[PDB]
Amino acid sequence: AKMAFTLADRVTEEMLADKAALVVEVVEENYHDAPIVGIAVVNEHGRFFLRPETALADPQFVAWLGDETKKKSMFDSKRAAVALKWKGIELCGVSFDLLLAAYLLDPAQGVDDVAAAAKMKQYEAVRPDEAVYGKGAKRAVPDEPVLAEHLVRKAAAIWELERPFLDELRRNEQDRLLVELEQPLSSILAEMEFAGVKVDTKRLEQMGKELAEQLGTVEQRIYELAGQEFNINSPKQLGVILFEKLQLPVLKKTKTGYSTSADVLEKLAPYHEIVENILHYRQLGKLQSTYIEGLLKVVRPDTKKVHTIFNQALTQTGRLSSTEPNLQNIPIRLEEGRKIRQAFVPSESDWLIFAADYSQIELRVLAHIAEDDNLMEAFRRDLDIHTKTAMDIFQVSEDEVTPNMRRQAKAVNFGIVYGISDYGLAQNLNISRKEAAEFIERYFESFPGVKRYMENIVQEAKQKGYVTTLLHRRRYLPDITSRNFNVRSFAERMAMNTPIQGSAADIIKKAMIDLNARLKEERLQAHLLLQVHDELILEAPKEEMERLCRLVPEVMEQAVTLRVPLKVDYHYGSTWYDAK
DNA sequence: GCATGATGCTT
DNA sequence: GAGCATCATGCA
Ligand SMILES: OC[C@H]1O[C@@](CO)(O[C@H]2O[C@H](CO)[C@@H](O)[C@H](O)[C@H]2O)[C@@H](O)[C@@H]1O
Ligand SMILES: OC[C@H]1O[C@@](CO)(O[C@H]2O[C@H](CO)[C@@H](O)[C@H](O)[C@H]2O)[C@@H](O)[C@@H]1O
Ligand SMILES: OC[C@H]1O[C@@](CO)(O[C@H]2O[C@H](CO)[C@@H](O)[C@H](O)[C@H]2O)[C@@H](O)[C@@H]1O
Ligand SMILES: [Mg+2]
Repeated sequence: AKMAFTLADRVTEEMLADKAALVVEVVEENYHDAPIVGIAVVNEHGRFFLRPETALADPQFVAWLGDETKKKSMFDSKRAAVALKWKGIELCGVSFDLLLAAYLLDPAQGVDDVAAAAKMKQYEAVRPDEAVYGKGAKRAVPDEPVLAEHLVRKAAAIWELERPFLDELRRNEQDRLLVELEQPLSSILAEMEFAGVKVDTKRLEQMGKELAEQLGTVEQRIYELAGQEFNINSPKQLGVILFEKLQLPVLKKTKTGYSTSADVLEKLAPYHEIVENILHYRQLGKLQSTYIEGLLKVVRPDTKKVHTIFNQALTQTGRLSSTEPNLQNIPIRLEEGRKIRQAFVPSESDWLIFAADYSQIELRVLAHIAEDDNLMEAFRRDLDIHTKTAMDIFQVSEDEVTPNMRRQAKAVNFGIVYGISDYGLAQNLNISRKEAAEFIERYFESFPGVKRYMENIVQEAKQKGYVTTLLHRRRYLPDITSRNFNVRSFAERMAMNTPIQGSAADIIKKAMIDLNARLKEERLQAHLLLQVHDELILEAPKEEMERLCRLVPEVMEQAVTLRVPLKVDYHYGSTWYDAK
């Protein structure tokens, strides 16, 4: 039942047709400077397997890869593009990416290989990658015969599935979303990842040493106050010290045992001096283990750069994620952790970091979609939205809004931006679910348009089976009809929140595409380095800062036209820390 | 070795 | 709330 193909010893003309399904296999999860283990090509002339050493050395094949007029259909083209970039080879003409197509059709399926995408259309003549390569320590590239058949079968699947996937995308009015947004963005992400971000390793190592000293000191104080040594990082061992030896009250429990989360510890601080030290230990340990040690582990020793990998096909909101290292959660709230950003520097001499972020894009999107008169007017006046929200829900003038009032209004807005439940709000504000509900009710009284939107979108999700974003991204919500309160409730919150978060995701993605086109037209050397949800980070010659101050915000603010203005703040400096 | 729980960082 | 990590702990 095997599939016929040619195990080529050399590249031939028929292998270079103007349309083909192409597989450039990179098995390592992190594809940066990784091996390409095999190549498969499927076109009108047949199916072929090529050894990388020969194909990638062949002038004709390389030229074919870089020829934009020679169209290729692939799965996870970014992976191939980046691996090739590390080899000095350009990949152009990718007209269809099955990974992104499957992702847009249904992001909940978690499609991570050709077999999974193929199963969506009842095509199963291809094996899952895990079945071929294995997992974990058992992972390995199989003998050529097995490897070759697998790559050819993946190419064959891509060749066959392009049409049915494009047809459904078209039916969903998502064809442009794929071809004009996600695929072009994939190439931009490839460039960003390959460029990488330069790291001041000496700085990190310095901080690391200072942290180690501070950790040792606090660690000893903890054992001193506890009257014995124990594993502080062990909730079980810590729980015994706090709730048994010291008799602190148990305010919250977890499946396993006593909760020792920061939230719980804060409340116990008044009872014993050991508590504040545990909190301080947790903070220092977080910075040391996750950030300092974590970053140093993935920095390339030769260039001192980190090359993250953006997962463009994971979230059901349409936002991008980042891994190895995750550069979307570097500390900023507290000054101590914020200092870590001083370690991210420009990659060239006399260059600077330029960062631009949307100001409240989620709430502005909500104002637009819900057509709430009060919210739209607030943004048209460029009001401090948290202060404004406080004025309305607490019924007071601007000068009557106290700091605590603004903080709680901000939390209410935070809940709307991330679609948290009333229990979530209650927990965040440390108040009763009942009081949190009253805040929500007060908010809806002040923003009736938002209330109407929330009611209507849940109804629409139920009727159609999914909700959509500004650029037609879709999220199916089968749990919307569940008779299990918690399950149904979460689905309703996602129905309300996905159009907001998802539309904001669509906007910044388009902004990235528009920005790169503008940078090219303007002949600027400036280039994108990172995307952190509502923020874009670039680096460029110091001589280009003034031009970027006008160009970047303009492009970002004009990415789309909403019923309210889009506002972008920006700053630049010698390090990411200073770009604020 | 590897799965899962508790924890905490960002937006 | 999600996605990404950590370390500890159990088992396997
Ligand atoms: O290449 C990224 C792309 O690959 C998938 C699998 O198809 O994820 C793999 O690579 C990621 C980055 O190294 C890992 O986080 C993930 O664990 C691994 O399976 C897609 O999800 C992703 O879009
Ligand atoms: O020195 C390591 C040894 O100490 C214990 C406590 O007896 O844990 C300490 O060190 C760990 C690694 O530095 C921390 O994770 C932990 O929080 C700290 O108390 C033992 O578990 C370990 O064998
Ligand atoms: O009381 C109506 C109000 O309830 C919500 C949940 O807060 O939805 C419930 O009632 C709907 C009937 O109109 C059902 O479709 C839905 O499944 C049920 O949870 C709100 O959406 C609605 O405004
Ligand atoms: Mg912002």
